[PDB]
Amino acid sequence: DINAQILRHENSAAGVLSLVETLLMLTKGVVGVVAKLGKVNDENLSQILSNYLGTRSMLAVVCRNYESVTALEAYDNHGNIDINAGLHCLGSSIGREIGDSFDAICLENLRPYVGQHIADDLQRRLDLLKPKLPNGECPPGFLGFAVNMIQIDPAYLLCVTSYGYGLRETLFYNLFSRLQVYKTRADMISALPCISDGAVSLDGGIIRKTGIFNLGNRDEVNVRFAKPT
Amino acid sequence: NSKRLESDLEAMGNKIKQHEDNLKFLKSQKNKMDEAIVDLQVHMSKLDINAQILRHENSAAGVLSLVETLLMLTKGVVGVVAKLGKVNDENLSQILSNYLGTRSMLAVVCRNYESVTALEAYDNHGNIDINAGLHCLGSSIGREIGDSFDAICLENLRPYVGQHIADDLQRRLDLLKPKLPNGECPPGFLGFAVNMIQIDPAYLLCVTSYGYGLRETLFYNLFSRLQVYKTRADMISALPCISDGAVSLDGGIIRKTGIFNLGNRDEVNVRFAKPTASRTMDNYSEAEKKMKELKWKKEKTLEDIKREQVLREHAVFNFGKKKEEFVRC
Amino acid sequence: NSKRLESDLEAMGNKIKQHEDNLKFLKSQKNKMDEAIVDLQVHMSKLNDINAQILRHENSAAGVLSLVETLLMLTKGVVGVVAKLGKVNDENLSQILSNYLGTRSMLAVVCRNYESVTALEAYDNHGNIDINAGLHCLGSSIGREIGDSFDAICLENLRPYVGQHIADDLQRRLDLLKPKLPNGECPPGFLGFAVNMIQIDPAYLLCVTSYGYGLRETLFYNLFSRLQVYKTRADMISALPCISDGAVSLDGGIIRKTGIFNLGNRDEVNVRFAKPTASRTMDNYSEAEKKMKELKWKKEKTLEDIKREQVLREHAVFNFGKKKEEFVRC
Amino acid sequence: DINAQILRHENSAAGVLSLVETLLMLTKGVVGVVAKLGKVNDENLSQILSNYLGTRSMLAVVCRNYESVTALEAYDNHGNIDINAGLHCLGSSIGREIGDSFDAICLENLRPYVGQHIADDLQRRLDLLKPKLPNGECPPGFLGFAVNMIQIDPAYLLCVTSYGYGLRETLFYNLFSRLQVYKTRADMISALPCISDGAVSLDGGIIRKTGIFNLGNRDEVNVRFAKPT
Amino acid sequence: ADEGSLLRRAEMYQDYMKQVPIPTNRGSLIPFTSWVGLSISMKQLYGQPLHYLTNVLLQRWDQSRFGTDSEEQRLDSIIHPTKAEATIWLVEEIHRLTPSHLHMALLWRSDPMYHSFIDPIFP
Amino acid sequence: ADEGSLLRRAEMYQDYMKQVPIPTNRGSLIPFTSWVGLSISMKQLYGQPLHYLTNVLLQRWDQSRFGTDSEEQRLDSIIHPTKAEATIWLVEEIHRLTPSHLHMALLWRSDPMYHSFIDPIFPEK
Repeated sequence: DINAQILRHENSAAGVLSLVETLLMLTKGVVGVVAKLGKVNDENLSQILSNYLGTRSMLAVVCRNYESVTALEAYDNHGNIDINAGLHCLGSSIGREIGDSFDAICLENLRPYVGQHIADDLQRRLDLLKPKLPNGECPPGFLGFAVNMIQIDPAYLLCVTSYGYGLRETLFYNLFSRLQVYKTRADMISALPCISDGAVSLDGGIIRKTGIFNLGNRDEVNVRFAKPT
Repeated sequence: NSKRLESDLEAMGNKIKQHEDNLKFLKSQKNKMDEAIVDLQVHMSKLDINAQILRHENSAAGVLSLVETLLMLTKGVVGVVAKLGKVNDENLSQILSNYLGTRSMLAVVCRNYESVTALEAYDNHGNIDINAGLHCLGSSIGREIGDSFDAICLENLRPYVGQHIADDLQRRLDLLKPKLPNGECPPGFLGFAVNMIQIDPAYLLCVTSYGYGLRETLFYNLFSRLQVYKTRADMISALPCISDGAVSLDGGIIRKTGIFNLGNRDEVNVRFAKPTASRTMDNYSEAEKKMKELKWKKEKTLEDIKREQVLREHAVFNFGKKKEEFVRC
Repeated sequence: NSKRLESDLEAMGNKIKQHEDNLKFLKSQKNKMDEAIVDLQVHMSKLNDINAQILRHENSAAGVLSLVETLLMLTKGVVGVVAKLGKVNDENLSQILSNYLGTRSMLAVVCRNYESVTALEAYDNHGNIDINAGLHCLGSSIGREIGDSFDAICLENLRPYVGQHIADDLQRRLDLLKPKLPNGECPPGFLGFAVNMIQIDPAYLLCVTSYGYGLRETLFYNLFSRLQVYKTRADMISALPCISDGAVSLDGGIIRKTGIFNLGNRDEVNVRFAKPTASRTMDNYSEAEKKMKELKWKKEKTLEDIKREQVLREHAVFNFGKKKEEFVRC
Repeated sequence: DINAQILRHENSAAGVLSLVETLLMLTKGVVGVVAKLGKVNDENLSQILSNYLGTRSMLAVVCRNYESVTALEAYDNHGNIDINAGLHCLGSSIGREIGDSFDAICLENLRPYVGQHIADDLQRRLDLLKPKLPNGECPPGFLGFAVNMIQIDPAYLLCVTSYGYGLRETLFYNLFSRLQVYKTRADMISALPCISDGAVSLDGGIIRKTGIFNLGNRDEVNVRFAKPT
Repeated sequence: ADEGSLLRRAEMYQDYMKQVPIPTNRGSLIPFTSWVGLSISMKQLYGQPLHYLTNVLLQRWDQSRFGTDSEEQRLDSIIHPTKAEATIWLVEEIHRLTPSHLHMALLWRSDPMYHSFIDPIFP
Repeated sequence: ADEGSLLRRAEMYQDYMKQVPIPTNRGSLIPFTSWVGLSISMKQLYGQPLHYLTNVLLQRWDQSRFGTDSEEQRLDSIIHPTKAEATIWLVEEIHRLTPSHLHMALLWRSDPMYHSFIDPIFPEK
């Protein structure tokens, strides 16, 4: 169960909102937690996308406008985050506190993916350009783009922000910004000139940027995307 | 018909003698470069952060720092990101380290991608063997590497595709300052973060094979066009001006335009070093960067020799086949 | 979304207002150009043989135009004659350049645009010259008729010299890479290129063509394409592999192409480039004329940018009206 | 008859060589006169190509090497062309003198056209690029290139110069250097952007260069190319 | 006074050359001697100006051939004119869509009499 | 002593670049962000250098986009990559066949450290 995985990280704020959801305008403005919003069909691909995003952006709260961000936190003249903020008073009243910094995404100020879509497919998958080698078709290990891997709740496909953009155009585009998913580490290295932003190998390591290579014993992230039901 | 063929191989022999003369000229130039670097090398020979690396015992940067306190692996590695950059004040160093995070802060950085391939080994299962280079070295001297660590290669980094400030020392990048819709600048703006790092002058130029600096390759790909704002309310007040990233000198940071961080700031114990106030070390480092520039130009003249060698070999093969064709006719 | 379209319509309103502000900006700068050119007109108003050799060629059209200059829109379109525009210091080298050009290219008429070329002649259905043409009507109205095939040059269609210039000097003379021996040096009898020898009238140094090109860059570069002047004949044959298209000896014979040589009794040409008379007062007046022509060229370019911005404003008007109608209909 | 047309221009040297041919090493080195070497099928096209070249390049003597050029003329220290030159002594001995300058072409120093030929056609016609309008095929009045109009003597197709080049590659390329032949004056003006060097209209006027327009009452040249027999 | 004026001129000209569409049919074959000869011909077969950056680049490509005796080598023998028109249309599309007006305002601040590369023609 | 070395180096380099063929199969799609990123990825797929003048031109194109807020537009979306890859191949063919080494030696004399643009990639093997 995914809510237990949220509640394991007791120093987070996502566990605080999950404890609210089990039992103000904070939970009215907040759309929710990133790991709640995305669903992945299999297990391994969900694990590696979670290892790509990390446990800090995976447990990010997602709210609509910046007024909700000002609702979540309150600053005095000292510049310190006192107890009198929103989720700090809420956690002090209910239970566990928040000692870790956590991520607050606002969907209004994000950069929408103002590019064409696939016409006939459900979930409004992105019409993004696929790379090709000099000889022929696609690179040999090319499984596809990771922003189109996410299986989403059909309530959130339209009019989530004020301009009528979806949630794949705003949230998951700005988390998974055009990164390839490859089957083999060797197929990821052999197609290194064609990858623009990032690449994720379906067995092992990943790369965030062009020159930056992540390698070594694979650090795991406890939170994963849910199964689709 | 025969006279133009005779003039053809006559001119072809003239060209191959021209090739040989050009080879001899470039060997002369390489030997002059050798004499200059031997003279400057005997001129040179005539004349705490490590605890913070070693607190991360599981990290590979602590492994390399411990082995440096005691192969081809530690020759290809240029170093560790925490030991390359230097910041004057303490607060800004703490905040930039909090911005980068402890995985990219402890990143090993090497020149060529073959040095990346030498650090690890992978089998058909894809699991990280102990037979990997850093894992063999760490297990042979002690603790193992269970944390995932970062490996930057300086060749595959996309260099800043832009100008510098010409007269200024340390090659501070000029970027376009953020602009209001009004004619003024935002008030909290002190500078971009990538210009804030003061760098060892040995690493200012010729680090890359193309002669790129290290502020161009490493720190621009880490600190890519982000601002450093004095107070928090300056950073919120100048939100439409910011493009890639923003950092407040008081408190919190933001990674993208809409992504906001808030909450208790998790600190990063690994920091940038403070600079050294000595002056004779600066004179030795200027001698070092002069040596590095001379070594880079020597490498480029060696590559130019290689180009001309390819030309003369193809010209010799063409001359032999043309002589055979004319004698057969 | 209706709110997105309403914000976009307000943005298009801001766009059309900044277009009309740009119009007012350019109209003000055009009025400034008009003020400056009228000031230079009143200052220039305050500051205020080859003809016989032209008239000897009675059958040719250059004599027709010179006789009219002694006594319509044709004289508006035609810049002049090639012999009038060039001036060469010494008598000998003037005669040798005239012998190189010949009496057809020397007596050519030069005019600005191609419609000025079509204004000179009128053709029938059969294609023969009918007297209803302008020069034929006007020459038959005044006197002699044009039996000689004469030459017409339009400055706009000429291929400009796609090369650099000499920076530090007046007369804008053309730097070209001097000829070189296969090993040694430059050839010894080399006296210079011939396109640099012609001293241009300083009225015609800048802003004659609509692009702003000079007259040396367009006319005399096309008549004298990269030919060298050599002092003696034996020096000229001695520099045979070094020469480009043309070559001329300052004593005798001239050659046209790389293999073609001329020899035999030299046929002279009656018309000649004049010797320039360096008077400082007329030099100052022609300097003012050069300033006039440069000002008028910049005024024409600002007027073209005004036409450009009017086109943009009308496209913005049509798009704003169509979008607002679609929004009201929505 | 073409020899009468050569002999009309009594002040020439081509009439002098024709008078020799009717009755030294000069006539051994000289290949001959340009109007003798070229033949044109019809009359009008021959007349307009003759008007293009002019009566000075039409009556040009053509010799092989520059030693023949030094054989034709002799210069003293005065720099004047005295009687003691080759054709001047020859004309003074035989008859008429030479008071006009005439053109002496040497085939060794000319610039050969190093371009692909048409494979199957006789006379070794040049493989030259034909212009095309933005819509489709060739310009509407395009009759073709004037260097390929010349019908030549089959003795002179090969090994005329020392390198084995023909005579179309050397002489007629350097006289007719890629100029179009158009049927109508209006079809010549309407295809003015496509013409590179020159253009010749089959009814009337011609242009030598791009900006230079020849017009007026058409000055005729008495010499023409011969008929092919 | 010159700075804002040149910046405004650069913005207006870049707006117009952004507005102009690349033409539909490109099947043509112009014989040509130099690059500027092909551009002057191709501004006449098509009723469209070229960009400032395109005219400046073609003049520099033309000056880049001077010196060594390949000037007497005719250029369309080296480059098939379909390829040369393809280069000039693709380079003009790049100079129409992408560039900023700040870079171009700097380039115009470098030299006066910069109108020798702006074409008078307009569709 | 300077200018003779510059001229002879420029002549040798120009001869080497005229020697290099342009490849047959050029059908590929490289998603790219800047011009220099396309050039680097295309040097890595096709084991061939680019010219000096090509790399100068691509850097000046890439600097021309700074300024106006068009960096936020991904250049992949403005120009289709097959189009821009065709532009860079044809401009490379222009800079390989056409140029004289005298002008290029003049440009090398105008600024030192001209090896930043010359590629160490050899088409051999």
